[PDB]
Amino acid sequence: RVQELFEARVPRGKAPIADVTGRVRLEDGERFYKITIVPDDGGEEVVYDKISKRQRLRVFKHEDGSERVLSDGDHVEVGQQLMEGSADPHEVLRVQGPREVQIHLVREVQEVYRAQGVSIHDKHIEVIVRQMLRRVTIIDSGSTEFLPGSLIDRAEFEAENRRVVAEGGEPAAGRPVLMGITKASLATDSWLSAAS
Amino acid sequence: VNFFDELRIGLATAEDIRQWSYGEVKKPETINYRTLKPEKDGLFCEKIFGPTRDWECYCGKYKRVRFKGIICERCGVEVTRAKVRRERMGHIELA
Amino acid sequence: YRRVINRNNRLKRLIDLGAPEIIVNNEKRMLQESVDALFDNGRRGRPVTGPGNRPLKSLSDLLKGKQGRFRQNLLGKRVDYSGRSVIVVGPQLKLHQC
Amino acid sequence: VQNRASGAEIGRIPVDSIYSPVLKVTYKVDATRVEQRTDFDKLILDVETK
Amino acid sequence: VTSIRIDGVLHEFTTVPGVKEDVTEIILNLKSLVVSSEEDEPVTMYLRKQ
Amino acid sequence: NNSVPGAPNRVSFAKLREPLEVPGLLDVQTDSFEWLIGSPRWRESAAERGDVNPVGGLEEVLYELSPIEDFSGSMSLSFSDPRFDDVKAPVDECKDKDMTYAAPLFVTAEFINNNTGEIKSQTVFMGDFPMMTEKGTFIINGTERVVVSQLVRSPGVYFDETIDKSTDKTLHSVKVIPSRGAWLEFDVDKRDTVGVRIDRKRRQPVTVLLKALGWTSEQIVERFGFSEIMRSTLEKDNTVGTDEALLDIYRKLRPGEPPTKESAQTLLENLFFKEKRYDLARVGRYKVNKKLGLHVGEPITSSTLTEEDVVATIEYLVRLHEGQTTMTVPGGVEVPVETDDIDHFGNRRLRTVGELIQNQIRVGMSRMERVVRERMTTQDVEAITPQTLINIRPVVAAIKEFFGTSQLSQFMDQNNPLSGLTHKRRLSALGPGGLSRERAGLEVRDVHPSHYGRMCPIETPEGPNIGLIGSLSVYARVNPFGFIETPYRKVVDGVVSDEIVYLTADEEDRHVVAQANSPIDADGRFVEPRVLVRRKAGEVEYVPSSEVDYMDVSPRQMVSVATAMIPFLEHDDANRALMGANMQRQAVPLVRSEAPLVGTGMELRAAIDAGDVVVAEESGVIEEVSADYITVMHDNGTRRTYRMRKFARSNHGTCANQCPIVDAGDRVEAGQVIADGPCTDDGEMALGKNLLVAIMPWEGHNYEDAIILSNRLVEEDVLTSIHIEEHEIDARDTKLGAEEITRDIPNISDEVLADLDERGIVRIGAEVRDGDILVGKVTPKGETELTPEERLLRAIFGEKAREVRDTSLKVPHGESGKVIGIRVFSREDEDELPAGVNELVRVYVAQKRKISDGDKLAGRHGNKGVIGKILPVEDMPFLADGTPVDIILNTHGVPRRMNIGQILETHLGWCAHSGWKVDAAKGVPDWAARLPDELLEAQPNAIVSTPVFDGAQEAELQGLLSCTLPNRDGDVLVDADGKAMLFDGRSGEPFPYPVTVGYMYIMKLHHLVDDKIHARSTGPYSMITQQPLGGKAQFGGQRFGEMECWAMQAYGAAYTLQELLTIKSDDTVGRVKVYEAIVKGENIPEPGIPESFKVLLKELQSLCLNVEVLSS
Ligand SMILES: [Zn+2]
Repeated sequence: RVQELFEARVPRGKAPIADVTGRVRLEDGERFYKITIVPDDGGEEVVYDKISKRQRLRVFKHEDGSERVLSDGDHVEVGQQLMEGSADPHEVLRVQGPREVQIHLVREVQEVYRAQGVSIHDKHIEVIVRQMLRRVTIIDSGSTEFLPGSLIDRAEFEAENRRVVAEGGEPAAGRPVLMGITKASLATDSWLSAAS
Repeated sequence: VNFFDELRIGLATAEDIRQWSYGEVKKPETINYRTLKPEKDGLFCEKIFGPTRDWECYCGKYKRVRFKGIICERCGVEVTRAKVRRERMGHIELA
Repeated sequence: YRRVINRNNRLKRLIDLGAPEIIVNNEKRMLQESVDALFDNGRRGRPVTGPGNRPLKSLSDLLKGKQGRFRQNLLGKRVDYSGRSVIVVGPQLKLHQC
Repeated sequence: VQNRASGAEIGRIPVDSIYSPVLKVTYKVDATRVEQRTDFDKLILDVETK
Repeated sequence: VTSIRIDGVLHEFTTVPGVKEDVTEIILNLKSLVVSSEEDEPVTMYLRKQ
Repeated sequence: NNSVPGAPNRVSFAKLREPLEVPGLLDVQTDSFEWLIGSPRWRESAAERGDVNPVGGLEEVLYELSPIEDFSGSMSLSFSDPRFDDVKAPVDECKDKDMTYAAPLFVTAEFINNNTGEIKSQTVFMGDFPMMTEKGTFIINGTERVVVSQLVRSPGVYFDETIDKSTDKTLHSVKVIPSRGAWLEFDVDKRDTVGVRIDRKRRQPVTVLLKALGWTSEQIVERFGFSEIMRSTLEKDNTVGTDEALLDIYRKLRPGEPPTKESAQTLLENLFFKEKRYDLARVGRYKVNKKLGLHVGEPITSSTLTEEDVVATIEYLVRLHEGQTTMTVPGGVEVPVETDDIDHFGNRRLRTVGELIQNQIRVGMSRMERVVRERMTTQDVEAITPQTLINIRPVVAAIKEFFGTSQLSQFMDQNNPLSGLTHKRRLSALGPGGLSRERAGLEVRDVHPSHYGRMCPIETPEGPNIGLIGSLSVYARVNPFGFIETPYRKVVDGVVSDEIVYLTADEEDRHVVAQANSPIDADGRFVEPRVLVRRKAGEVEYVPSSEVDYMDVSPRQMVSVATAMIPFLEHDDANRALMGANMQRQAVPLVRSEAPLVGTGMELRAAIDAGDVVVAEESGVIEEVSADYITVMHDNGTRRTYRMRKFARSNHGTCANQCPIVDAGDRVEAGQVIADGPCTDDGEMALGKNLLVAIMPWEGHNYEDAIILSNRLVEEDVLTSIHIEEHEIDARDTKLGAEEITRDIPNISDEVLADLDERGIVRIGAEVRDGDILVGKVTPKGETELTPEERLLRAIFGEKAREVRDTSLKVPHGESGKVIGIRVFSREDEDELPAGVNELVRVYVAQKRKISDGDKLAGRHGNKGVIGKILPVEDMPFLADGTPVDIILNTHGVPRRMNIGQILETHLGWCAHSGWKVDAAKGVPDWAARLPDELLEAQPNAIVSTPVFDGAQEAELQGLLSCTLPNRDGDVLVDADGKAMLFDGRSGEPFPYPVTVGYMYIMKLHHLVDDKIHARSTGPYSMITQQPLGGKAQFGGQRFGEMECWAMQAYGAAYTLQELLTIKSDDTVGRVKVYEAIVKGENIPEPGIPESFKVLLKELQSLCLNVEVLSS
């Protein structure tokens, strides 16, 4: 479980997530659960076609009780998991940002470790997750030399973006993204270690 | 001595390889199968890399210890410890 | 190295003797093949195998792989002034003592 | 091994030496814990030799 | 006893014809021997039985 | 009931009688070889067993081969009737002279020429055969060898069943695994395509091949009318026609070839009816016949697959798919229909040494006959002789390489007789022809309800090879096919039957097996109406006392040989019992052994069969005895002499001796032990001594499994052992000259060589210290040489005018002791030596080791430990009568490990040692009702034995502890509970509370401390890697793992890591300079550039990659 969590692959549970906050309008399909949520401010409904073999989790209510069943027509907060399992870090990252995914990973690892009874301080995990999620994928290069879709650390990407903008060149559109330990370590600055 | 500010990998060139080496191998013969000695300019000839023994000319002319930096004209080899054999290279010439 | 040197000497002798373009070009191709093999065996095409159809360890094999010289410098070295023995608990020692 | 380092000839064989004539010793105390000032103890030591 | 000397024998890991137990067993048996010394110097005894 | 004549008397807590003695513990190992070679005894045994056809191994293998012939049919050869001859030399000389115990075999070959009509028959030599000694071992080149059996899945038919996750429908798969040939897989799928996979091909419908044979479509319809899915498949297939079917089959098998009827017709019989190409073992054919109940009434002779087998198999598959319970075929009796299991002992056979040797000689015979047939075809037909045909090199080479490099040829560990017996009885599951560690599933390593009675579930290696190495049960015997059996007595009508029979797995499953421990009346009547029973698989339930059919023999029918001698095994834990069993195989022979006070009754029997103890053959009277040899006079007037090896190095470095325990003028009966080998005392195993133990934490010196020993053991040689080293040097010829051992050696002081004799070797009986010279030799120097001229020139002139180096052999780092003997082999004396050698000399050094700190000790219940400290005899606690204890054990480790059995063992040992006398004037106490009438009165230092699963109960111990005989002083030390009052040796005052004491058996492990301790400051450096050597023997430094680098980085320590990586491992000038600075008072100079970095540079510069430094 810890190996999978750190590697940041597709969760086996792959629980549904609350992409947007709204009025949940869920129709229970005995074969495949179909979940829709009416946005409060407005917009369309995000649709989830999940497997029905599981047992629905609690609905976010004033009580906030685990015994409660997933009641249709209620309201949920953005990013909350609708059913038991694990949320893909990429989805929560894109819909919440880096802070929420960082804290969620820290809490999950701490919980799994406390399950066995062992205790370790959080900072030892913060030092790791800080390095893990320090990459900024770029969709377009525009006025930049680097190939679009190439991983660039946030510091250098920001430096190049500000340099090009200061001279009038258009900025490069990039977004943060995380990776597993293997991919985060395979891309470094020193060539000798990489060859090692 | 032990000061290495940086390390850069450069792409060599024919003249560079000419500069590095101290010989030009010419025959594929290994150590002799009878006298257990290198063959003239073979793949181990002392005239290229260095003496098989330490402080020992091929011909014995300057086999004495008190000789360093002296190349023997009779055999055309240098007199230094066997370690120098470990840090000298040869370059083959291509037609 | 034997193969490369031998083929170079064959090239030199052949060009000295004189011959049409076909043989010289074929011979140059053979030389290029040998150099490619020496800098790396099995990179492209059938790797050379002398014994038991066993691929040979090229020059580039000194760096990659488990025995690659890069990795072996990190697995550790055998040091001096060492010693190993069994351990038995002793309650007559201070904490900073052995 | 004490004789090993003496460097004698081949025909010498060392043997362990045990200089002790005593074999077993034991003691028991006969106490008298009355409130009188005669509170003492009597030692009964037994020894056997080779 | 400190050290013994067996004629016709060069060390302890061997035997001697005519006996029922090897040198180690006789050494173990001799360990039980008890003697008292009056002189403060190495004295020598003999044991000849045929 | 002591079967052996003069075993020591030790009454036992016997409650039940075993109706049969333990069978020959080595009969299993010897029977395979006896069958293989072929002897009258084996033939008589086979006839007794009832087998109709007595067939040997060599005869079978070399008869199934003949008659060979050429394709033209004008020539043929036959050769049968293999017979053996006498021995070359006795076993002792073969082991000592470096020869190999073997014997020649002669085969009478008949050479027939068809067209002429002549016969040429005469004996032919076919090399030597490594005969098996009476102790079931192979002596190769003087080194002992022992081959371990193997577990293989019997070739046959296995009906697998996999449940679909989506369809949720049963898919019945049947797979046939013959010895050699094609594999057939018939699987019913959701699509219903019942097809075949011949040699991992596409699933082609079964009907296609069925018709390919010409099987009439009407017969398909009628024989499969009961089947519905297969009828649908029949109606679904498109291609129809015998020619079309066979051509399609051939194209699927071999596409791109001329499709003709003859090709497919011949290929069918070639792949399914040509015995040579397609063959199955007789075991496989018999098992398949039993499975299908077809061809049961005749003895199997043809070992090829048949069409009726295939049609019956497909009928069985379809019937199983229909869900039927049992199926019937014309000519076959009713049999059940069910899926098979891989982990059932009714399928996993056992191939003994006979099978392996037979296969190896079969390969050799195939290689020989190929060349023989080619030679006869090509050689002249007129004056050809079989002597010129047969080539002996391939078979001899095959057997030699099998004995040498085959993984199933392991050196017989000989720490003690028990270890050797266990190794001979081992059951391997890996190696050549078996599964690997990674591919083998984890489930196979678990127990199976069919293991009861065949393979012990306790004994197993602790390492990763867990579950792959078992051991035969006590009463297990291999059937002539290779299926393990187990004795049973059949209850006919609720009455036990004294007569016994042997049942295999399949027959055992089909019957009802009772419980041995179930009470049974003396007349054979079941007192209990309900008796527990074992059923088909994992099922146990009470049943009336009438339907029960079979009953076990003894409670000890599932334990191994090693596990069978662990008292109170019914109280320990599985892991602890396994640990103790494994520990028992690591004892070290002491100098003065003593038989255990408490131990099972399977000790003397396990020692007699071990082979390490001699025994008289005929009842005679001893005339005289000696420490080196014995002479017994037979009653027929024939004098016989036995020679006993004294102080001969064992196969594992320990010593082995024999001390006769007989007196002059005693009529010794046949079968009576005459001498005791290592770990023996009066013809019974004794791996340790008896020590007085105490259970209490003592000043933390026994903290966390540590142990404390009294100096009395050290000063009395109670646990003193003898270890014999072994060294050898050789002088082999070289192109530059030949080396010769010589007393003289260049530039050496007279004192150094003061021990060497004239011939150049150390005199016997001279003490040697580490670093001393053990044997001298001179190595010539290298100069220019010419093969043809230098030889003559040296012969005539210039003799002994060249330099010589010194390469004398010296004692390694950390060895000492006496020199007991020197063996020298010379080529002049016509002594066989390895090619290219002239003088090989070996020296034996024997050292006596006294138990010291850092030594392992452990009881029989698997409780290891180390000697924490050896206090003086005057400091140990002592009983109220002045008897100091000999060892103290910690108490916190007993309840956590849950090995309470050792406490009971200690109590019983104390009770037996002190002697007891149970009161009987008023009558036998209720708790003493079941005690044997002769066990109520014991003597001091008595001997008792508690068989496993049947021993003294808790009430028995409670009663016995209350009647121990008083000490000679008149007082009793221990109380009823077993505790006693002690007296501290330091304080001198008694402890506030009593402590438990008693005698517990203690062994000695082989993990001594002298081997482990080692130091290295400066010494030889490797020449190729420039690093210090490794290993204690080479006097090399320790390894420095990368985890250590990580730790050093963690602390932030930099200069230390720099030194460890540069100044003490690689840098030559660095080492020299730092050593000189330390020798003087100068500060250590900073390290330099490690050799590793410079080598990496000078190597990477070779790939045209200009690697600069940029010092700037
Ligand atoms: Zn010279």
